[PDB]
Amino acid sequence: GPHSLSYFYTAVSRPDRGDSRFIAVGYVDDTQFVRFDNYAPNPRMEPRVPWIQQEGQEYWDRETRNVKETAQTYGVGLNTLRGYYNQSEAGSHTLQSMYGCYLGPDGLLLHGYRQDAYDGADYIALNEDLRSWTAADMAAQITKRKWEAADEAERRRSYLQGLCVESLRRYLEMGKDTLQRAEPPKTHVTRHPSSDLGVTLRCWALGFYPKEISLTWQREGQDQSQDMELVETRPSGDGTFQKWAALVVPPGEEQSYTCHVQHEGLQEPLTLRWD
Amino acid sequence: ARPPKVQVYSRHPAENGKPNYLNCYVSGFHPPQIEIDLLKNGEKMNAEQSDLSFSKDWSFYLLVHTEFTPNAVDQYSCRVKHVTLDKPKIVKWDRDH
Amino acid sequence: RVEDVTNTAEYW
Repeated sequence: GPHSLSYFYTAVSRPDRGDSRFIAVGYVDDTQFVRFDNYAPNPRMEPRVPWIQQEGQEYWDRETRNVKETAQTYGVGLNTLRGYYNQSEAGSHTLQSMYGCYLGPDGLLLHGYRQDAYDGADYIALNEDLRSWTAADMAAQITKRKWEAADEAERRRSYLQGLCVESLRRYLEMGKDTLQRAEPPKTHVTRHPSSDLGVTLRCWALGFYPKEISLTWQREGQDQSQDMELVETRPSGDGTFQKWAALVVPPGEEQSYTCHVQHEGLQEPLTLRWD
Repeated sequence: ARPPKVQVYSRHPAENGKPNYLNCYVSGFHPPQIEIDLLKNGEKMNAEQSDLSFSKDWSFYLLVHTEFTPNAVDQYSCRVKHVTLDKPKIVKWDRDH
Repeated sequence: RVEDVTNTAEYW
């Protein structure tokens, strides 16, 4: 699929002394490359992968400035929405944002997004056309009228159409050897006879990138064996991810079940079994 | 109040007496306040915590990872405490799950 | 050169 550059912002209000904790992470697809935390002593934007350290100190100064100002803005937005929802100052509340841009075939913006949530549920999202807003509730309609009046949609559009895609191109060039190759999952099926007349088969896919993957089981019928103990996709810790799907089959019919794997690192769906 | 899902696993297939990487991945929780510790036989290991991020559903995820060297005796687990859990959630490491 | 300037608020 098309490459992506995105930014995730988490702002948490504190009851204790009126400020707010702001944490920002930056991703080039499924690889984190920057971070920021104003809990730190004299906070700065910090590198989190080797390649991004090819950027000079002017870049780091700028980024630091931009995220500090954004942090102040989210600090005031916390109070604003607290007023919108008629909530007191005793409790802690969260304001989250995720925005970003995908890189198109012509070298320009394929699509972009900017979504904001309050306390973990949709608040306001920028529509696909990048010229309108979808408000998730009544309080978000106030925000949306404010944003239509002063045309924040054009600011989001100017960012995602210029700065975002250009920076994403420069990044994909910088991290050429790691960001641009999708490594396929190394797959294998293990067997664990445990339950009475029941034997667990587990299909493992390890060490793949990007994170999206499909792991299903199949027996004599057509549907995915919903004899599926499927875990959430998890980071390996070195940039890749892993996953597995397990089920319990009678001791006799191990060869009647096949694990199907699908991942963009493979040109075709993979099929494997307990050998 | 959304409860966290906790997975304890090695980066590579576990072999006795060989270096590997222990991971505790905690996902799907909200609010973001959480305590996550990796434990080798009940003692806190010195491990790194990832930077706070979240998924499309706005639920948060964190990764507490370190090095380890598994054998047949040492038990490994992950202790996670979140406002949604009455008692701490301890998930034991199993090389097969 | 990555981040968006979100001072575009006081608005939310």
